Amino acid sequence: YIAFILSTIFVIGFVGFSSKPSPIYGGLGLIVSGGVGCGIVLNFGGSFLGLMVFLIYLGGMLVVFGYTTAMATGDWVIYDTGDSGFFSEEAMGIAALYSYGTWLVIVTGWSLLIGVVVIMEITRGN
Amino acid sequence: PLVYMNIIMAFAIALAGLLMYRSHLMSSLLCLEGMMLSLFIMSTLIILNTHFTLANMMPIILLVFAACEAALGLSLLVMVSNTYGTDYVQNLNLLQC
Amino acid sequence: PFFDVQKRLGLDLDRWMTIQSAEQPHKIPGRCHAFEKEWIECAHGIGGIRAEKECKIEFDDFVECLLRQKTMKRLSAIKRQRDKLIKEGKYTPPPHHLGKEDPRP
Amino acid sequence: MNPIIYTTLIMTVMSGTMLVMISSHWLLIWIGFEMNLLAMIPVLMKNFNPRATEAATKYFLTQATASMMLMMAIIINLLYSGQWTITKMFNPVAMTMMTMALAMKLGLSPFHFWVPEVTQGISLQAGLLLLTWQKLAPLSVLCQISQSINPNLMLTMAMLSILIGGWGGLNQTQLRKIMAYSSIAHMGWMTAVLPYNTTMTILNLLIYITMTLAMFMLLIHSSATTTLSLSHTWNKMPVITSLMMVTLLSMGGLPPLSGFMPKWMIIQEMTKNESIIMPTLMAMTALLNLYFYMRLAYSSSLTMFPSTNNMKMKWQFEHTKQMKLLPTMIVLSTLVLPMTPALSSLN
Amino acid sequence: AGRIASFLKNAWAKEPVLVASFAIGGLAIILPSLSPYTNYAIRINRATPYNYPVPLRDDGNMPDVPSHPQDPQGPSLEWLKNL
Amino acid sequence: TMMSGRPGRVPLQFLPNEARSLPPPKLTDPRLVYMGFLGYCSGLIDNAIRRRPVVSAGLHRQLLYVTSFVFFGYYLLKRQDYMYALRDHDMFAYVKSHPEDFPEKDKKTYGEILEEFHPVR
Amino acid sequence: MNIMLTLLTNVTLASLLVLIAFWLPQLNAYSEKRLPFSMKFFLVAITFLLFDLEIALLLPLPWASQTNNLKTMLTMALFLLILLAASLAYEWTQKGLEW
Amino acid sequence: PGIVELPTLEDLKVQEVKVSSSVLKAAAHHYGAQCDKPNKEFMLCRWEEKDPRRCLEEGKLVNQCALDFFRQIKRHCAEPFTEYWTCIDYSGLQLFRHCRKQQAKFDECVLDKLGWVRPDLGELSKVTKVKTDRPLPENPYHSRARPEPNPEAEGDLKPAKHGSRLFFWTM
Ligand SMILES: CCCCCCCCCCCCCCCCCC(=O)OC[C@H](COP(=O)([O-])OCC(O)COP(=O)([O-])OC[C@@H](COC(=O)CCCCCCCCCCCCCCCCC)OC(=O)CCCCCCCCCCCCCCCCC)OC(=O)CCCCCCCCCCCCCCCCC
Ligand SMILES: CCCCCCCCCCCCCCCCC[C@@H](O)O[C@H](CO[C@H](O)CCCCCCCCCCCCCCC)COP(=O)(O)OCC[N+](C)(C)C
Ligand SMILES: CCCCCCCCCCCCCCCCC[C@@H](O)O[C@H](CO[C@H](O)CCCCCCCCCCCCCCC)COP(=O)(O)OCC[N+](C)(C)C
Ligand SMILES: CCCCCCCC/C=C\CCCCCCCC(=O)O[C@H](COC(=O)CCCCCCC/C=C/CCCCCCCC)COP(=O)(O)OCCN
Repeated sequence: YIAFILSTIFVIGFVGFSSKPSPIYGGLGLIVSGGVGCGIVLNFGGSFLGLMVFLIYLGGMLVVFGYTTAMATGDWVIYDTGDSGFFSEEAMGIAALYSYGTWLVIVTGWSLLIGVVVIMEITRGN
Repeated sequence: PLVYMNIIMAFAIALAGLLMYRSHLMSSLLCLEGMMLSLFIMSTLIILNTHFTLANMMPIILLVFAACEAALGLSLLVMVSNTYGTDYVQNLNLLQC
Repeated sequence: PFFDVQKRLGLDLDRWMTIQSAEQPHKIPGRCHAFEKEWIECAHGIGGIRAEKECKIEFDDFVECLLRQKTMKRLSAIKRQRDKLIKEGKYTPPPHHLGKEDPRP
Repeated sequence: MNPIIYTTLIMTVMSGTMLVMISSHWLLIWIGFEMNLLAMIPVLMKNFNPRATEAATKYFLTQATASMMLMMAIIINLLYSGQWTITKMFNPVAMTMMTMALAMKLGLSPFHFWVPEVTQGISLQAGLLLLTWQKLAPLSVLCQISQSINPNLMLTMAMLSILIGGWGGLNQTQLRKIMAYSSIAHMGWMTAVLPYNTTMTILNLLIYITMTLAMFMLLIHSSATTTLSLSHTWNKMPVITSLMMVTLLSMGGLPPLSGFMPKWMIIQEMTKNESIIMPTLMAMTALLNLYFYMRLAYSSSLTMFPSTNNMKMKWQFEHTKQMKLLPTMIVLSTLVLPMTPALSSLN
Repeated sequence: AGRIASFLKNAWAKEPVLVASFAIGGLAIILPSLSPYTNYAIRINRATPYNYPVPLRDDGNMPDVPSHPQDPQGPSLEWLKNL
Repeated sequence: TMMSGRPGRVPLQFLPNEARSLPPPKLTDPRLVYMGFLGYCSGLIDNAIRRRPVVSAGLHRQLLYVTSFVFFGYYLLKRQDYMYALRDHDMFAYVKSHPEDFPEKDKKTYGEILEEFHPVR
Repeated sequence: MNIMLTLLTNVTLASLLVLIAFWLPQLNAYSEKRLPFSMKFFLVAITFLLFDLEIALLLPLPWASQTNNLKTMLTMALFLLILLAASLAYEWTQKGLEW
Repeated sequence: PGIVELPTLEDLKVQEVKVSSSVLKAAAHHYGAQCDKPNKEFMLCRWEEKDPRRCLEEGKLVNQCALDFFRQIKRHCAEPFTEYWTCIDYSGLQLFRHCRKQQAKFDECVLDKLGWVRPDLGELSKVTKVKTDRPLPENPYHSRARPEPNPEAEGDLKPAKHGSRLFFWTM
């Protein structure tokens, strides 16, 4: 029940940072929770998505959160049976974004450009 | 099963913590981000278990949009602080019902 | 409300990603491809009300494939009965289930 | 901001709404809501002051929480059925979560608290946009999944919205808060008929949007945000006050004006489903909205309040910018009752 | 033509990094549509067998379908070897 | 009724082809005249707000107001008539195809019906 | 489980070495005697976040090049990079990269 | 509902091919060239019936064909094959390109003994055709009867009787 143990820890870290003590410490709790969740995804078989959590989430977004704060004051049964061939299905589905998800790429890129513009306009001040 | 339940429970705990609002709007943003992380884990597990290949883009997409929202929220927080010198929630009482 | 621009123009903006059984890359099947295909073919062209009433068998099988609640319940019952029997002392596992078996390629 | 940037942001808001309206995939609907929220924040904050910033952060927090629960409902629905299409909801817990998320997006009671504060904080143009355009996407989503809504929860929230709007409007001297409470009551009227007929919902939405556009444009023309400031308009442009009085009478549901068409139709539809008590209570409660509309009409055009000396200078000047479609909005919000059977166009 | 040449000459001085960036980006945009080897890359991607080739049931009406891998019917990869 | 999911419906068609089998509304339709009256009222209100002589300020503007209202009203009337025709068509087809839900009532005569009498006293 | 053991060993050695470093010189006896909140740094952090999101979008490119739809994939990758360059240009032109 | 039918353990007895992955990889090309027919029959049956229990005989046949192939290799080309698969077994990726020399020897030997020609590039991935006497299954999905569609009313449109019939409106 390794997966279950990870899940219990995940919930404990969530309870820890959800009490909202000293937002720096809440950020540390959320960092620990994100690490445990990435471990859950990695142990499941989603290597790329777990590493995406670990890189994007932890190293960009929580890093920016901590920077802004610093400026201020049962298992194993439901699994498959066969194999995936000579590739990983998760990588194929993720790479299908450029061949199948043209609409998704268009809307996401437009949203990100609009987000840059919006951030600049909001922080302008005056 | 149990794993799914824990992930949902984490989402409910994060939502409750967001709705508590002791102080420190930064804590509200942290609760929102925890909710999104729970959603990411849950959707990834569902998509991987059922071998929905084309749905593997969906978590990434979610993450990206959520982080964009996070940036937006952070900007708002900063502006509020630049008006009051603190991110205290009780300072946002100029507008009332 | 819903303006079916895709159906009017034949665009396919997001329909490619709506179901498991719709043209996956490298022809990789979903775990419940057959159940979903059967349920969709049962319910097609009939409407939501009649589909809910008349295609309940296919949807039940699809949900069983998706979540495997009945299978896990049956396995749990068998395992619990085995544990009770071994605690009492009347059943013993064979060498196949104790790691003493002969594996095959 | 720069006019090019403002136009781009407005187009992004409309494009997010249209993406919600045209997509058949739950993820694309969520993306449309996200795009709309992202582009909406600068529009509220266009005139920079602490009140506008506070309103923007309140709106952001509310909409972000609603979008998070919407994603959770989508994921639960996918878990219990490998479906991404917007159809029957397949799960009661997921459907309750979706209904609550859309209710907070719309501002229905008990999630109504943010609407008056956000409307008071922002300017009149931002309030116009927020109270007219920002209702299309959640209502369209609710219309698409109407056959799965639990009628008890929907009717409870609708009746609560009507009561809360009626009671909260009685206490207001600020015009923007009056508009916010009126919007809450009209949202309750719109959502009380979703379980039975979505055409009635759309008709009510169209009539309400026309009336709200007319009233907001009249308030912009006579640049008033309080009752006493509006009481000075008769001494500069009495025609504006008379038009506003007729529009306010229409907004109160008085026949033979246009605002009577929705309630009438909705009542009829509800009676066709053996529902008698609820439409009766709904009309009784709309009497409160009519009362505070009448109070505004008393202070605005039916009596003459004292003026000031410096008003004389204002007599020598004319409005430089004239809003097109204002006369059309007034006529459409006052005199379309004889054309009621046109609703079969499935508006 | 003089103004554009003057602008290019003034940009090559005091701003060479941006000139190189725009040149490389434009070349990357334009060249793939003119190269003849992009079709070869598509063909190479097509000829990579990731899945098992499921045989077809013979009914005596498929002369183009080989009955053995060594049969001359079917697609060939001599062009790939010659590349 | 909810004819949104009606089979064979083009997603964004204002007037289908089968709508052309119905008589068009007359140009002297009372509803068309009311639409023109609405346009005239819009023109008068436009004159009044802009502080111009209400009756005789812009004749071209008032004419455009009336013409636009009449144009849109004509097309709206066509669509409304078509929708009501579809409703009636479906009702009659359904009644025809389900005879056991709509039985012919055995006609009775008031001379053989016993109705209670209540005196007014 | 090999990666788990490797991480455990690394963390254990780091903790042991730091603890002995912090406790070895603590056995002998000795004497034993704001506001500013720069906007520019916040802007740099936010620009990093948005550019990192666009990198997260661009990451699956090594696998995207085997699809048989090479023209569509190339078009979409160039679209993503062009919009990233446009974001940089917009931040540059509106004085968002100054100190 | 229902009982899952499973074949007896006796039905699953067959002389197993007891060689490791390196030996199989060394002889994979000749094995595909020589044993194509039973393998393609088995794979067509497997993809058509969609049931493991309906394809057991073809599996025993492919096992027998592989055994015959390996017996021929053993009786004719033992030592060059041994060197070739030792080559292949050394590598952590089992690459073909490291010691082509040994491969050549093996190829030469078989070309002298069995007249076997190694299939070229792009040949083992061809989609071939199979001539089988096994009848085509008619309901491999075990589907039930599809519910009948809706009546699909059709006819000529007539104007609505007395118009909209909404309250007091005469049109
Ligand atoms: C079943 C219903 C049947 C009838 C339908 C009724 C509605 C129809 C019309 C709807 C609206 C369209 C026209 C109104 C535009 C407003 C313009 C205006 O104010 O009038 C000025 C203007 C005269 O003034 P002016 O010297 O030009 O310039 C003065 C400035 O305009 C400004 O002058 P000022 O600033 O010096 O004076 C200020 C004054 C100015 O304030 C106003 O007068 C504003 C007007 C009220 C707002 C309009 C509401 C919008 C429509 C809703 C209608 C509700 C009907 C529902 C029933 C409820 C009844 C309330 O405001 C005040 O004194 C404040 C005190 C407020 C008193 C209480 C307010 C009650 C308002 C309710 C009125 C409802 C009926 C109005 C009838 C028409 C009124 C002109 O009036 C006119 O002469 C035009 C009226 C129509 C022209 C008819 C010509 C056609 C004849 C050709 C031949 C006959 C045709 C037959 C063909 C066959 C023959 C061969
Ligand atoms: C029709 C109305 C046109 C004008 C109105 C435009 C409305 C707003 C703009 C948004 C519309 C987007 C149009 C593109 C829709 C995507 C689908 C279409 O393009 O087909 C794709 C073809 O891809 C095209 O090459 C995409 C090119 C479009 C991107 C270039 C410009 C995009 C700008 C859009 C607006 C965003 C902001 C503006 C920036 C300047 C799919 O390729 P295909 O391989 O067959 O099918 C995939 C499935 N397979 C794998 C099974 C085969
Ligand atoms: C105050 C009264 C309301 C005024 C409304 C604004 C008036 C100006 C708008 C100009 C006309 C807009 C119509 C757009 C042109 C083509 C529309 C066509 O492509 O779409 C059709 C749809 O056409 C429109 O629905 C009809 C709009 C007509 C509105 C008139 C009804 C008003 C109620 C009666 C009051 C009298 C008003 C008369 C004076 C204007 C097909 O719809 P469909 O994609 O298949 O289904 C989606 C809608 N569902 C989900 C509800 C079924
Ligand atoms: C069409 C292809 C597009 C795709 C490729 C893009 C790749 C990445 C490049 C874009 C990144 C962002 C660029 C942002 C542009 C900002 C320009 C700017 O404002 O800079 C000016 C300075 O630069 C300028 O003058 C404006 C641009 C000058 C022209 C640049 C090149 C234009 C095109 C030249 C190449 C054309 C094609 C080459 C063909 C050659 C033959 C192969 C101000 O600089 P300061 O920091 O303020 O310092 C000034 C005080 N010391």
